[PDB]
Amino acid sequence: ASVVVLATAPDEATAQDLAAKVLAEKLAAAATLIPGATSLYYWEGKLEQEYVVQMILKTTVSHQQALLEALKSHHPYQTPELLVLPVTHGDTDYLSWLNASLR
Amino acid sequence: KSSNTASVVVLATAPDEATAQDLAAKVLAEKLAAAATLIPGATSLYYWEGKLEQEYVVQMILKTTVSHQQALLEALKSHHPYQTPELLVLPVTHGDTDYLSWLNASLR
Amino acid sequence: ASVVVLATAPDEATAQDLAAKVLAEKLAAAATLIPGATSLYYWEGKLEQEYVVQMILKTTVSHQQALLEALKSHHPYQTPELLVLPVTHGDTDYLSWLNASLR
Repeated sequence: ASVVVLATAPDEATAQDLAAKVLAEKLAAAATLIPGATSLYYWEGKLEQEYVVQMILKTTVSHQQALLEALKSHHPYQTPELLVLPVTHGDTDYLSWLNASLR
Repeated sequence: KSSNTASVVVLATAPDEATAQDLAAKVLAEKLAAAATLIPGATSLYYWEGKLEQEYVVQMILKTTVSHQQALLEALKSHHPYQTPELLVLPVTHGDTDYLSWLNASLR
Repeated sequence: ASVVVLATAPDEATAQDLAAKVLAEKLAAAATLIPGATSLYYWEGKLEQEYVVQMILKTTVSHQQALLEALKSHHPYQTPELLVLPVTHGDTDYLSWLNASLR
């Protein structure tokens, strides 16, 4: 089964580095980067807003744990946003390519 | 961590950054979501009475838990200027445990 | 029930064309186009990076197959990134409208 992983990085340099690392290690098949986003959350009763690059990574269930572990390790921040969403269907050729890319 | 409620992602669109900021700030302050990502500069296409509408929107990605999702959807609906707001819940099947713990802690 | 389809297109014109076609055919209710993204993946041992428009289309489980096939047919690429994610819940009026809009 395939999955989508949502992760954020603090800047473009970091997003590139993260993607390059996990792609080289064959922990993900592909990564989409979307710069120019904003993340909002509370920290110690204050509304914080930070620039982020949204990442959308594609991998398989077999690799999801290892991918999260690698992203967490290489990410500069302590507790980065790392979430896995299930893929229930898709283009047969794409999903095969995704799986083959991690062999 | 046994005390964590399962997490979900909510995809919501807002018509502009003004509204996106307002929606996010309100639901975060009301502890109905833990975090929101805003992605401006998007376009939404859809038909309305035979017309292909093309509107500029902000894509929001909100994080919350399954126990809070309904209250979040209702708050977003109330605060959203539009009558038929695009608000969708996606399941999170796995995540980093520390992040999920923080997500839960933020709502409690 | 409802689903979202995550699809990428190589440019705005193509994303607009794809969305316009599947909306006219009532295979999707709506499409969000997010420009200013890139996609990273390995090809022939080399890290590639290409500009993409990220699409998020909304449809029902009843139409997802026809939607994937239509997107595949109209997409310029041989192996297009087309992925389906499940929607568990959503705005009641929105979901009603989504269902009503389809063929």
